[PDB]
Amino acid sequence: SHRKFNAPRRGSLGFLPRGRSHAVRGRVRSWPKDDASQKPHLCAFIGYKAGMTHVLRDVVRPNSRLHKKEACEPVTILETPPMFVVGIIGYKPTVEGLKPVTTVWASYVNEEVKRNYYKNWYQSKARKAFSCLSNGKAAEKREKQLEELQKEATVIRVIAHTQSAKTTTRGVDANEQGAKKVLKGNHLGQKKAHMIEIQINGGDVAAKLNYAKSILEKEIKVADVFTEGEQIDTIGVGKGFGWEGVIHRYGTKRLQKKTHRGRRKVACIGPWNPARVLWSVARYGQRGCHHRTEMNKRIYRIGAAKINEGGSTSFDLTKKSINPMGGPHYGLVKDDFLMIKGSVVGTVKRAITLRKTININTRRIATEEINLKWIDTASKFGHGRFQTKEERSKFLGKLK
Amino acid sequence: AYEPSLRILAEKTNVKRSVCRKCYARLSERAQQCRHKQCGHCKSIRPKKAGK
Amino acid sequence: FVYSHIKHTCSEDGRTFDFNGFMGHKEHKIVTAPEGVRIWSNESVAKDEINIEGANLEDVSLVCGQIHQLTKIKDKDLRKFLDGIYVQHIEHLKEE
Amino acid sequence: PIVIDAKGHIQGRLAAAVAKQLLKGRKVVVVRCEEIELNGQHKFTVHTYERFLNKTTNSNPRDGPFHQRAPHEIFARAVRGMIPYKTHRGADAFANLQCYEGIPAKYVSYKRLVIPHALRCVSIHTDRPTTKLGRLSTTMGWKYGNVVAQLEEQRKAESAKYFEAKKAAQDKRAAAIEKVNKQLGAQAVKFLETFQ
RNA sequence: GUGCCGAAAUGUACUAUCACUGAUACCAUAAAGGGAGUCCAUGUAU
RNA sequence: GGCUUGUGGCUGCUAAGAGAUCAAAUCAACGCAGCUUUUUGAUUCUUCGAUGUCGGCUCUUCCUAUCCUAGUGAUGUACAAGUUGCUAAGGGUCGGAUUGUUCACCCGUAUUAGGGAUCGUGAGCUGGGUUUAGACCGUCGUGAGCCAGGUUUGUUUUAUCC
RNA sequence: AACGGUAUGUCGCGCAGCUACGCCGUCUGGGAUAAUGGCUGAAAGCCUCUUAAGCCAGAAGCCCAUCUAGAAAGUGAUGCACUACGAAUAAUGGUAACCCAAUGUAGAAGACAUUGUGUGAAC
Repeated sequence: SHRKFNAPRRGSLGFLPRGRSHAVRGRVRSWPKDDASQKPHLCAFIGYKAGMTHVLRDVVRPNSRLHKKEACEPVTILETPPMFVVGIIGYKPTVEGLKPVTTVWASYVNEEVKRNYYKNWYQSKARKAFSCLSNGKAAEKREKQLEELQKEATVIRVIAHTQSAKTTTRGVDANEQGAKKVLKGNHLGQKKAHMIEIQINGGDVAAKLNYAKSILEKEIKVADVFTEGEQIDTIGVGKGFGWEGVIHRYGTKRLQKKTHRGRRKVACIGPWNPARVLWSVARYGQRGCHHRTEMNKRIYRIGAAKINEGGSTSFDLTKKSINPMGGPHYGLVKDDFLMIKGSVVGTVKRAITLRKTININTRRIATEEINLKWIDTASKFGHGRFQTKEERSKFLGKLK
Repeated sequence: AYEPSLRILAEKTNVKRSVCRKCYARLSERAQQCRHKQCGHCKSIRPKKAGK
Repeated sequence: FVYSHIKHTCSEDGRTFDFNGFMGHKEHKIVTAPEGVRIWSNESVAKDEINIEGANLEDVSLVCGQIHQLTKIKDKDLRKFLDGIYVQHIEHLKEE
Repeated sequence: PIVIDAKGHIQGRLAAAVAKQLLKGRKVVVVRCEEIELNGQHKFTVHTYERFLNKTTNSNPRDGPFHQRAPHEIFARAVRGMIPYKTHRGADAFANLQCYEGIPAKYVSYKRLVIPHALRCVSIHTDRPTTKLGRLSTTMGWKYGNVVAQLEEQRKAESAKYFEAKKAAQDKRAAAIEKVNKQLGAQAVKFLETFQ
């Protein structure tokens, strides 16, 4: 043909434009269609990406070559602290789209939520936001608005934010009433909370306003949203790399070595007519920091965090904590966690929003037996010889 | 063995039909025209052949 | 059911109908009727047979045509491999 | 400010009437843009729109003609062709238009005119097929077609309760007007009704 | 030339037409050859 | 590049027979009517105060007159492998030996189509070929010199403007 | 000697970082069509997928579902701040932001993100 040879297209056309996303967390596009009936049951939940190990699973697949054999599998580990419900929204259906019918708020609001409505907290003397404390306006107002949500709004979503949690300053010894208290940050830094909104897929609408009002001003944990064996979609922003050449960005073949003005380029931008560069053509620009979803990530185990028996499995009868000895770029993980199979989008420290998958697998890998023999807790700097500190003294008890 | 009587049901639909010789398309065994617009409802039709 | 040698299994309660093992394939083919048109079989007296009946001729005879088109074999000559579910009679339910 | 119940009408026939009276310098809402109905079978109307989807700018789609799938901006595009919209007089005139799928809560109160020579009875023959704009849009991907029908039901219930009250007013008005005919006279009643 | 863009009858009277189709000289292309599509129609037989 | 389509390519109408028998499963003469601008001609409208001329390398998009994949009908369709018609251009269509090659031709594999975009693409490359000045051979010419006859050495500039 | 310079030193091993020759995901059902196959059924007392009305089944194709960007589509929720039926048409001042100071979850410059009395930075 005219091309002179046939070879697939370089790079996907559906993930344009390849530019930066300014979202700090995974913005959810579309929630699963409500089954209707059943129970409302929350869907999405935020977890921070803590790090990564591998695990030695023992496999049970009938009619395959790995029947009753061991299989090493990489595992990301998202830390998930239990997050706090605050608000509640309706959404009326209209000809234009879904449009909102007012948010109700809780009785008080924690000052982690007040951070969101300032860029300069440290300057602010008044710090007056959410002054819904006045008794006459707030109490009367909610029962008016909660009536309007029964009338109009079909879809109902629950506003909720991450617990930054509280502490005592420096050398004051903690657990004492005279001491002034203050917000501890995350493993990142931040005290300002990640507010989301979470669709409740429970039938009747009216039924939802029992559940979403029962859940209001109470912390949610992970164990009553997801369950072990669930396929989960991980939504987040990927890993920023700045500007990039045409060769590395789109994965093209670089030119001959003999080229004047260098070879790290696509040679023909285009033909004479049309007299114009096309959108389709590969080109120099941003790489990474792209918002992405990824489908069908299994969760192997769910955590809790003095016994510290979470790291260890049924076998061995030795208790090992999940954090690898020495902790890189993160923190210990003294919270609920999720051993997700394989990769998850974004760097360490990033807020990933999890989500239940939109439609169901029929693949047998989806409904497999999980059974972990044994997990790595060696250090990542760089080659790790000892799984635990306990091993150390026994292996080399006398030092200096 | 097939059952002798029960050929006559199956051979009505499959075997005993007429066919165009431009469309190649299936028709009822007594038929003058071709239903399809392409080929201009060509009016030439043969019976379907008896291979063994 | 017109066949030779591989035998055809069926399953029905009232409004619906199922396939297995036609021309040797394990896959199940299922047909759903409209409302007010009863599919039923009984293998004592009828033996390798299905009964469709109902009020409206448009909805009844649709289903008998719709059942027929599930059984069509491809990449094989239908003159030799003649096999399926063919319409035998077109009688009344209770002739008075 | 006119309002037009555009159920029953033809797309181009209404648009030719509407686009002329925009240029005369008059504000004109139309409503029920989805129940405007084109000539042709459903097959034929879809194939016309599938040709329109192909028409994109090759260098890049973003500068390409936009393909509005909602009935209220399919009709607005058909009117925009018939006005000199690039000029200042046309752009002022085109801003005065309004289309709505389902008559909204603003314009329920207004009296709704129906321009008679653009009706599909008068312009198409009998025994030739026609399709709605809503039917076509849903096929072409409009996702709010289902939502509009729900809204119509709620409205047309409330429009029925208006008329049952409005009967009761006008019936006792006629019984009141029965009395006043005797008070004026026998010959005065003739002058009002017949004109002498 | 007279639906609207576009100034001027979607004029009156009378016949044809369903086709992802047709639409005004020079002019911006289409033929040989087919059709129980529809309307009009010539000669015969029953 | 344009107009034109002889030539090249592709397709109808008709059948005189091949096809055991039998014109129309599949081929198709002698004829007749078209389409195409992917061949080469014909012409001289544009460009001689210059649109950088062949092939390969690299990347994009488009057309269908479809080889494969999706779905269907015919048969000289038992099975399998085939021959053939229709809808379909979303995806796929390749590693090498010699040759400057386009093309061709062999070895090998996952079964295997052909085209367009200034014969896409030189301020993107390369410069093997073609086409200067050096030089050699062969035929021709008294000679200077000549030769779609062969061979070898031979400079590929500029973006910072819209 | 120790500990260093110079030959942009040579060889050996080498966290971090990036990277592939490594590792994980690519699930999944609609709607209307193109060819074509059917049902009922006239025209044509028979017969016909419609060459008529009506109905069904139907492509890796087209449009949805999913995923990427997104209100100069100059929009919206929440916090603070200054004049009328309906249906058919072979019918009824003081806040606030930004500078500035770090940091990195990131970066050519801008921007984005986080903190700014707190183990934030330096040790």
